[PDB]
Amino acid sequence: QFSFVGLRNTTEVVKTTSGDYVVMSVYFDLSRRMGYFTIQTYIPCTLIVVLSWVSFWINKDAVPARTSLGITTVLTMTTLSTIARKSLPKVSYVTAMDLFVSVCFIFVFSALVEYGTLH
Amino acid sequence: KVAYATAMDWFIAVCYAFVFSALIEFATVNYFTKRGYAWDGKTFNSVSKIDRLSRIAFPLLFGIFNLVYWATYLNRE
Ligand SMILES: CCCCCCCC/C=C/CCCCCCCC(=O)O[C@@H](COC(=O)CCCCCCCCCCCCCCC)COP(=O)([O-])OCC[N+](C)(C)C
Ligand SMILES: CCCCCCCC(=O)OC[C@H](COP(=O)(O)O[C@@H]1[C@H](O)[C@H](O)[C@@H](OP(=O)(O)O)[C@H](OP(=O)(O)O)[C@H]1O)OC(=O)CCCCCCC
Ligand SMILES: CCCCCCCCCCCC
Ligand SMILES: CCCCCCCCCCCC
Ligand SMILES: CCCCCCCCCCCC
Ligand SMILES: CCCCCCCC
Ligand SMILES: CCCCCCCC
Ligand SMILES: CCCCCCCC
Ligand SMILES: CCCCCCCC
Repeated sequence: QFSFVGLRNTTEVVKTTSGDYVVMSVYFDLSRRMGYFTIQTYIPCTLIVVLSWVSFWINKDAVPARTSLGITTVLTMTTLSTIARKSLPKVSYVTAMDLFVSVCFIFVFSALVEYGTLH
Repeated sequence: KVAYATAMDWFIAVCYAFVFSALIEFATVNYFTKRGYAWDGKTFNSVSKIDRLSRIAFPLLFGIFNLVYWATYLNRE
């Protein structure tokens, strides 16, 4: 996942209930790589959003076709968010990956809602 | 996890293009589909040249991809 950027050392005295102790800590700097997550998460998330757009080129008169594409497009977006969210631990704050999928959720939902008002 | 794409990914990726291109192909056919009704055993939509040609290009081109893909990787030292 990461790349070893570099290392850094320190030396400081931590105070505790049992006395003052000299502590030495080594800091390793690790920089994430998103290549896997793009193919794993973003690229499926990007491609599914495009499936919503082709709804527009499809004829409006094809009511089952548009809804079929719309409901299939949004529903699989839900699964992608969960499995993408599954990779993360249980932390109570929205992350950047969460932000991307949610915005992609808006597009697919809006695309379905676009046909709802279109009909 | 690995920061590179394996030979498995390229076949899955190219297969993704073929299946995705199939959707775009129908969308293009849908654009020129003038009439909503179908043939009855008045004018009826003739079978599009896109389909009549995609019936040949897509399998023929996909087959060529398999030859290149499998020959490349199977014979590697
Ligand atoms: C999947 C498992 C199930 C098997 C199913 C069993 C069936 C077996 C399949 C039999 C072939 C299917 C056609 C039978 C019907 C004849 C009519 C027809 O439609 O032919 C059409 C040609 O288009 C094709 O037939 C292309 C068929 C796919 C082969 C693509 C070539 C690459 C080979 C693939 C290998 C990878 C390549 C590797 C590289 C070497 C002509 O269209 P038409 O409307 O008839 O035209 C009107 C009359 N006319 C022709 C006089 C003008
Ligand atoms: C994957 C997408 C690739 C991009 C391809 C995108 C390129 C592209 O969009 O082509 C479609 C276009 C028209 O073909 P297409 O069959 O779809 O449309 C027909 C065309 O409009 C005729 O002119 C119409 O008759 P008319 O005169 O109006 O009366 C006919 O209506 P009808 O008579 O039945 O009532 C229509 O069906 O060109 C080609 O013919 C060969 C394309 C070869 C495509 C092969 C490429 C693989
Ligand atoms: C599966 C995700 C559903 C969409 C989440 C909507 C809540 C807002 C997220 C973005 C807040 C910045
Ligand atoms: C999920 C893996 C996808 C890999 C990248 C696919 C890119 C090609 C798709 C679009 C072709 C028209
Ligand atoms: C008919 C259009 C197919 C689109 C996907 C093709 C991409 C890979 C090229 C094949 C290499 C021989
Ligand atoms: C109230 C939810 C959206 C339903 C579609 C409304 C189109 C005007
Ligand atoms: C995703 C839309 C593909 C194009 C459909 C209309 C034909 C140019
Ligand atoms: C569709 C049949 C393909 C067989 C290729 C030969 C190797 C199994
Ligand atoms: C129909 C083409 C299949 C190719 C199989 C692999 C040959 C080395």
